[PDB]
Amino acid sequence: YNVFPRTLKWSKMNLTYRIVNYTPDMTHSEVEKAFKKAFKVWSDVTPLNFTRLHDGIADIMISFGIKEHGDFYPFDGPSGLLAHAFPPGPNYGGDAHFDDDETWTSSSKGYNLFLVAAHEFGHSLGLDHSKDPGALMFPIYTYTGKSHFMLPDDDVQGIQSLYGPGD
Amino acid sequence: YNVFPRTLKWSKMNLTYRIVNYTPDMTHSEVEKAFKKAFKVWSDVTPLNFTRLHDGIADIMISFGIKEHGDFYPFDGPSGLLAHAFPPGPNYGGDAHFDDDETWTSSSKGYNLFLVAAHEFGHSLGLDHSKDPGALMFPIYTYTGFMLPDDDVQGIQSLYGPGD
Amino acid sequence: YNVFPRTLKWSKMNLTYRIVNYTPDMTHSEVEKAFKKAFKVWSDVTPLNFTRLHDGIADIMISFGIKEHGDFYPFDGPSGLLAHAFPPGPNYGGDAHFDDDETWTSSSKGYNLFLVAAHEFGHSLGLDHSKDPGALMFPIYTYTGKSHFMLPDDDVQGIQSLYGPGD
Amino acid sequence: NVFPRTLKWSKMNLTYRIVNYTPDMTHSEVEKAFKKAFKVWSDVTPLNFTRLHDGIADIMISFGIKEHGDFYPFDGPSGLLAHAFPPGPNYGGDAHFDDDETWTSSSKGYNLFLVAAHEFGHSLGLDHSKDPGALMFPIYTYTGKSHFMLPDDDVQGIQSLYGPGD
Amino acid sequence: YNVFPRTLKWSKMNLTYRIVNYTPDMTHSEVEKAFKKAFKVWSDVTPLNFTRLHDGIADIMISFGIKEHGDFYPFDGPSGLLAHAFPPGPNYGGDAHFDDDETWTSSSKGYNLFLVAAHEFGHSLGLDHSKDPGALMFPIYTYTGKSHFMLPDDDVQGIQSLYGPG
Amino acid sequence: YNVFPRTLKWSKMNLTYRIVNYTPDMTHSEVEKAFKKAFKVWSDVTPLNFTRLHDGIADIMISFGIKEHGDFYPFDGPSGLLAHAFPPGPNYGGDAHFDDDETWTSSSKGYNLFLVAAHEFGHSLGLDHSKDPGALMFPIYTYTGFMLPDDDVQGIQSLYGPG
Amino acid sequence: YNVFPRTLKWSKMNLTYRIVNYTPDMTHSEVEKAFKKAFKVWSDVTPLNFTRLHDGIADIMISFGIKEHGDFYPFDGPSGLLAHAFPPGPNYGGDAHFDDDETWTSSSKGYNLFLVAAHEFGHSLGLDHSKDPGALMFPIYTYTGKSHFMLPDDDVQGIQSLYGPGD
Amino acid sequence: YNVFPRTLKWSKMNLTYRIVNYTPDMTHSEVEKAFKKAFKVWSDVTPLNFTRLHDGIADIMISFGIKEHGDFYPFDGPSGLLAHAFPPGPNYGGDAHFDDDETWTSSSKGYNLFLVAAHEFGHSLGLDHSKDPGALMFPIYTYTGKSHFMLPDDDVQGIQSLYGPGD
Ligand SMILES: Cn1c(=O)n(Cc2ccc(C(=O)O)cc2)c(=O)c2cc(C#CCc3ccccc3)ccc21
Ligand SMILES: Cn1c(=O)n(Cc2ccc(C(=O)O)cc2)c(=O)c2cc(C#CCc3ccccc3)ccc21
Ligand SMILES: Cn1c(=O)n(Cc2ccc(C(=O)O)cc2)c(=O)c2cc(C#CCc3ccccc3)ccc21
Ligand SMILES: Cn1c(=O)n(Cc2ccc(C(=O)O)cc2)c(=O)c2cc(C#CCc3ccccc3)ccc21
Ligand SMILES: Cn1c(=O)n(Cc2ccc(C(=O)O)cc2)c(=O)c2cc(C#CCc3ccccc3)ccc21
Ligand SMILES: Cn1c(=O)n(Cc2ccc(C(=O)O)cc2)c(=O)c2cc(C#CCc3ccccc3)ccc21
Ligand SMILES: Cn1c(=O)n(Cc2ccc(C(=O)O)cc2)c(=O)c2cc(C#CCc3ccccc3)ccc21
Ligand SMILES: Cn1c(=O)n(Cc2ccc(C(=O)O)cc2)c(=O)c2cc(C#CCc3ccccc3)ccc21
Ligand SMILES: [Ca+2]
Ligand SMILES: [Ca+2]
Ligand SMILES: [Ca+2]
Ligand SMILES: [Ca+2]
Ligand SMILES: [Ca+2]
Ligand SMILES: [Ca+2]
Ligand SMILES: [Ca+2]
Ligand SMILES: [Ca+2]
Ligand SMILES: [Ca+2]
Ligand SMILES: [Ca+2]
Ligand SMILES: [Ca+2]
Ligand SMILES: [Ca+2]
Ligand SMILES: [Ca+2]
Ligand SMILES: [Ca+2]
Ligand SMILES: [Ca+2]
Ligand SMILES: [Ca+2]
Ligand SMILES: [Ca+2]
Ligand SMILES: [Ca+2]
Ligand SMILES: [Ca+2]
Ligand SMILES: [Ca+2]
Ligand SMILES: [Ca+2]
Ligand SMILES: [Ca+2]
Ligand SMILES: [Ca+2]
Ligand SMILES: [Ca+2]
Ligand SMILES: [Zn+2]
Ligand SMILES: [Zn+2]
Ligand SMILES: [Zn+2]
Ligand SMILES: [Zn+2]
Ligand SMILES: [Zn+2]
Ligand SMILES: [Zn+2]
Ligand SMILES: [Zn+2]
Ligand SMILES: [Zn+2]
Ligand SMILES: [Zn+2]
Ligand SMILES: [Zn+2]
Ligand SMILES: [Zn+2]
Ligand SMILES: [Zn+2]
Ligand SMILES: [Zn+2]
Ligand SMILES: [Zn+2]
Ligand SMILES: [Zn+2]
Ligand SMILES: [Zn+2]
Repeated sequence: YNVFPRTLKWSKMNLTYRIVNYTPDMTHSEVEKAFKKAFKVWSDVTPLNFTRLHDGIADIMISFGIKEHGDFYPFDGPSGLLAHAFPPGPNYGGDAHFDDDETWTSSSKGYNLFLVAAHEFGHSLGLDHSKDPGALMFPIYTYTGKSHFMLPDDDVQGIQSLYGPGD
Repeated sequence: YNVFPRTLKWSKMNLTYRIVNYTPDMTHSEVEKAFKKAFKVWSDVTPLNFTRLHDGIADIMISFGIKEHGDFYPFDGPSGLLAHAFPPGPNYGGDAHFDDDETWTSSSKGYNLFLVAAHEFGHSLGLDHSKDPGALMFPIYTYTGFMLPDDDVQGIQSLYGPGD
Repeated sequence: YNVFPRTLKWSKMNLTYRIVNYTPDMTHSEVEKAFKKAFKVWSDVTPLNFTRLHDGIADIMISFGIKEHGDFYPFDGPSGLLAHAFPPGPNYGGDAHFDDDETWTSSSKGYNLFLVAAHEFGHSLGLDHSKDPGALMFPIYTYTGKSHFMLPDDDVQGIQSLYGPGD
Repeated sequence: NVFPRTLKWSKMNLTYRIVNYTPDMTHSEVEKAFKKAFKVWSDVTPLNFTRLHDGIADIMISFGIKEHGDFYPFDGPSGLLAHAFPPGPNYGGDAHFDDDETWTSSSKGYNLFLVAAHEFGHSLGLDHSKDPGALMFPIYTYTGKSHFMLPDDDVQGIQSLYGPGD
Repeated sequence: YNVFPRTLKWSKMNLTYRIVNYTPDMTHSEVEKAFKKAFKVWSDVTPLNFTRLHDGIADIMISFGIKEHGDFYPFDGPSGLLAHAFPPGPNYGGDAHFDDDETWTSSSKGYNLFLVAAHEFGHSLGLDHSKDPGALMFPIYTYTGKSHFMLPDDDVQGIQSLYGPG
Repeated sequence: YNVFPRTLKWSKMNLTYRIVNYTPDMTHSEVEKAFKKAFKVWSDVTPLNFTRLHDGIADIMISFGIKEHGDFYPFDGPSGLLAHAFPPGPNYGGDAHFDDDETWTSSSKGYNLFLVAAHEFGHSLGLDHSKDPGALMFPIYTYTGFMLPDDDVQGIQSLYGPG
Repeated sequence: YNVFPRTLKWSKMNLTYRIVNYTPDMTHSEVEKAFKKAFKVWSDVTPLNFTRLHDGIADIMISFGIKEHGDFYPFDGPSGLLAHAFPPGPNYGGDAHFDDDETWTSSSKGYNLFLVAAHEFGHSLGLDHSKDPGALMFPIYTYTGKSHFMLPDDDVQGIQSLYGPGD
Repeated sequence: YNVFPRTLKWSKMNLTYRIVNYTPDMTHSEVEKAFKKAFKVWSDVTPLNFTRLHDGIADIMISFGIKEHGDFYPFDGPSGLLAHAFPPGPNYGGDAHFDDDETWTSSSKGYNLFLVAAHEFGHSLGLDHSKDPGALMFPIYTYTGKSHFMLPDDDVQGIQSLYGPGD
């Protein structure tokens, strides 16, 4: 027998991801680097392992799009909704979608891709929004100035309550 | 921080269902008898109860569709995915959809609607797949030569209790 | 790491079979009778039970075909290979295929369908060949001799090891 | 006399045959790649691999694109790179490589030696590993050559089946 | 004259419980599930019902501890005493303590927490030890079986002789 | 006065067993198969039923040891004493120990594991040695090139019935 | 021969600790992280080395309890007495008990476990209460906003007066 | 004439071992490999020489056992005591016993057999516990990530102070 899992989490540590397409706003390299760092934010404090896929179906499918892009959450043009991700689960579960009507950056201009990605992947991995205004999983985008990124305590605690700490 | 809390069991015991539409492959009466028996399997071995609504919103919405049918988990034509249901909860929770690109029957021909329904309803109530090859809740369809397998009676008595 | 775990035993006792199509050389009735007896031989010494389905998928799917007939284990025309069956488990598991470039009979002519099916069905259940020249499971086809079929002791003990004895 | 309990070879002496060759490498590069990939497994087991030039070998190696004679057609550049069948008769043990890939002796495209050593793990009865550092992990990763030492998880796996070498 | 009253059986069918602290051996949810299940064993066959408090004094206070842990009934390290519970009644009465020098599990390893907790709650509810070797209330821990816990007949009868049937 | 309790039979027909450790002489699979076979011998002619536990205390704990190995019934090195088991009952009751100074095999060589474990499990279930030279429960090991002899079928059915 | 040491202090630098049980109020990881940090405070300014045991008897046995928990210092329900620890020595010496009628947190709410454990581990190591209101060893709890934690000078001086500086 | 030696040490460089029995937890090969590696740790820095016996009485008799297993040191189920070894001498001297209520592994899961074995064979050769927390002979198990095994200097000195350096 088997009752459904008790919280939306991944029942495995090895996850894969795939950059289906790219934004016109940043170089391919910049985008790969942002996504890589965004995943490292979570793998650094957990036993989670992220392997990149070039083709095929990955657990976490990453795509850029505008307006209607193949689900019940169409984007809205510049500003407003920036991106979204589905919680752990089959098919669409874990997938992260980015509104390519935003201006995506590696800087303080427009919206920082690394930042929104890191936040969205919190969702992909089982985290909902935080009520702590300093948390990465706080609902509203904040850029606090480019520095060494250290995952806030609240987010470390949240992801650790699901997957444990890293070795 | 917050997680997503989960519904793993219907918080209540007077569950409702609605057959939204019907397959070409069987009469209305044949389909209704199949769904009724699929619910009887589970409600015999639990305190759960199932009431059918003809109109309106019910806990368990049953429907027949092909391909993309409004949930972004599309079906795939004949063979392959046979059906799917959603775990317990609000809205889409509990709903069961059958691929109407299969031939549904009351026998060994095509796929047996009672059998697949009985299985999908397992999901609707809190159950996931079983590792035991003889379980109704096994991932793979097999029509054997109906008493609910002991593995499934465990599965479901472990969420709702024996009843009575 | 992982291997492939195997099934060398139908985990259940109420097995189904289906005769998908028929040979030109015998009547439907003679064919069904040949298959019945081939199953009776195994189910007389074990707790195994066999049920015939007329449509749908059965554990043991029985079919007649020639040359490349849909598995990539093609047949070879008259003589040589006579039939084949797959070991227990899923899908193609348990299925038995007979070369219809053979002449199937219920006598000593051509190849006796009961005999070859009986031998094939051992595979479907969990037996490989023996080196006992008298056994039913023995690579080469020989038509004896005896004119009432009694299952040879090798095969009797062979299958009783996997499934247990009659009653 | 029941069926074996794992898909494994019931004999240590195995033969293989390179049926055809890729355009991307010289015959010698390919021979050396396959030779090395077998040597990965024979160095830690009592298994012995003997090349056949023609005829039927236990492990039949071929390059193809799209439909090539089984139920697993290749898909063009990228995606599926190759596959092998577990031990057994006929197609059992056979390894197929998608020649819509760019096969290399290097870090460019896909390394033939590396993919082959992975597929030959399957030909010998190993399924996928869940250790990200193992040869049998499902996803291709080239880590920079370097002397190849078979990761501990793949050593354990293959020896669980065939025992250690002399 | 006067005796000590009671009747070490609850005079009230509605009981509360509190998990005071947690063992290192299992996750919070596993512990909560194991105790939930152990209560349900008893509340399925009686008019008893159990409600969980997160704070305060409850009827059945549940804790893990080792050695001297506050009742002058010290635990003894690995093996031996696994846990104890006090007969029904105020204060220490009805409380269940679990020896955290045992390994607690939701399987056959160490000691199954649910299984011991079910036995212990039997004491909490008024049952002493049974001479029926097959009963939950038999003094000696034995892990069958037998998957899918159906309360043995002796314990069904035993508890119902105090509280009656459901 | 009081005596002690009866070591007659497992008051429950459903029993558990654990293979605590393994002999060098055979593989894990070969050993599991031998014990599975040895339990099947008895469970086919009774309503007894056997479940394998991979951890914890099981009714029948099975181990390989040599010389003195924790019960004060030490083994003797090669040959002679081959193994022993304890009459039904709690703790050590039902347990079977095998002398790992013997060579264990799935053949005529050394000592056939299945055959010795079938005999020992007969003790785990309440049978003593038989005076019937052809029985499994005869004291003296003999490998005769498997249907459970009549004397042992009667023996175990006179405790647990035919099932 | 030997005299009893002049201060209740450990005669070795390698000390072990065991977390006997856990609070309901925080995840296992949060509790481990808090004790580990609390010990790090003292090990960072001394040659003290703290080793975690999972079972058996450690020098510093840590448990959560309520009211009577097996010594002459029963707790008192919520608030009031939060925790206590024994000075160095055999048996109960070095042990730290925490009152589980408190609400233990990894934040500014309730009582911060790391903060209280660090103070109590000071007692475990031979420090008594300080008269310096800015000292961790000041008797009265005070939380001063999640910063990088720097052990105050008084506490540094107190523990060094016993064990000296490390490396 | 002769006096008993001044430490528990082997008065010969040729030592034999026998693996009496095996854990369910690992393959026969994984266990033999783990004990071989364990002995190499010590032979690599000494003149000591290790020969495996398959049958008979060896100097170092190795077994897996649970609870009472034939000496005055019964094991205690999962965790706690992992294994013990006797110091050099006749009979039980040098023998290593492993608690088979542990989960023995060839990785970082449960307890690593090679690691516990190497520690325990230190005892078998005449080392007691170190006070160095980074030493193999430190009393408490610690797995420091999988890397090439290089015996700490404290242990090299201990074993060399008994047997000298390998020539
Ligand atoms: C720790 N931390 C930082 O160091 N920095 C600076 C920073 C460092 C490095 C880079 C870079 O490598 O490009 C960029 C920015 C943040 O900006 C920040 C931001 C949030 C948030 C939120 C809320 C939210 C974000 C996104 C979407 C929705 C909500 C949480 C923590 C931090
Ligand atoms: C106990 N049992 C049976 O008696 N029969 C025969 C049977 C009896 C009565 C009717 C009828 O009233 O029309 C039909 C068929 C099954 O076929 C069967 C099948 C499975 C399964 C599974 C796995 C799975 C099923 C469906 C979907 C996915 C997976 C479990 C138990 C049984
Ligand atoms: C016991 N037995 C017989 O009594 N007879 C006579 C016989 C009796 C009854 C009928 C009938 O009812 O139609 C036919 C033939 C055999 O011929 C025979 C033959 C083999 C074989 C083999 C080897 C092999 C290899 C490959 C395929 C099939 C068989 C094994 C046993 C026996
Ligand atoms: C030990 N090891 C290495 O040293 N190197 C470097 C390396 C050495 C020598 C050559 C050469 O002679 O040409 C090339 C590369 C690897 O790249 C590697 C890679 C994997 C894998 C996997 C997973 C997977 C591979 C292929 C297909 C699918 C999955 C496991 C172990 C190692
Ligand atoms: C009916 N029953 C079982 O099905 N099983 C198996 C079992 C099923 C399900 C779970 C689970 O879901 O976690 C666990 C175990 C028992 O083990 C058992 C055990 C005792 C006893 C006693 C004596 C004693 C003494 C002291 C403490 C505990 C028990 C009575 C009845 C049963
Ligand atoms: C019926 N039976 C046999 O068929 N065979 C042959 C045999 C068949 C199959 C296998 C196998 O599957 O590996 C092995 C051996 C015996 O050897 C035998 C032996 C005893 C005895 C005793 C006395 C004693 C044995 C052990 C320990 C103490 C005393 C009783 C009955 C039988
Ligand atoms: C240096 N220091 C701080 O930086 N902070 C802030 C702080 C930093 C990090 C965390 C954290 O990681 O969660 C929390 C709080 C303190 O609050 C503090 C508090 C006391 C005290 C006392 C007195 C007493 C405490 C406890 C019990 C009894 C008495 C001494 C020093 C400090
Ligand atoms: C040098 N060294 C390491 O490199 N590694 C890593 C390591 C390398 C290779 C393998 C492997 O092949 O499986 C495993 C682990 C250790 O873990 C370690 C551990 C201790 C200790 C202690 C204390 C104690 C151990 C065992 C029992 C009791 C006490 C001392 C030194 C080292
Ligand atoms: Ca996905
Ligand atoms: Ca937008
Ligand atoms: Ca854009
Ligand atoms: Ca619904
Ligand atoms: Ca379909
Ligand atoms: Ca249809
Ligand atoms: Ca089939
Ligand atoms: Ca032919
Ligand atoms: Ca024909
Ligand atoms: Ca082949
Ligand atoms: Ca491809
Ligand atoms: Ca190519
Ligand atoms: Ca109470
Ligand atoms: Ca105890
Ligand atoms: Ca514990
Ligand atoms: Ca026992
Ligand atoms: Ca002997
Ligand atoms: Ca032996
Ligand atoms: Ca208090
Ligand atoms: Ca202490
Ligand atoms: Ca608390
Ligand atoms: Ca232990
Ligand atoms: Ca010795
Ligand atoms: Ca073990
Ligand atoms: Zn979207
Ligand atoms: Zn968000
Ligand atoms: Zn649908
Ligand atoms: Zn399903
Ligand atoms: Zn075929
Ligand atoms: Zn055949
Ligand atoms: Zn192919
Ligand atoms: Zn692969
Ligand atoms: Zn107590
Ligand atoms: Zn009790
Ligand atoms: Zn013994
Ligand atoms: Zn005997
Ligand atoms: Zn205290
Ligand atoms: Zn204080
Ligand atoms: Zn010992
Ligand atoms: Zn030690």
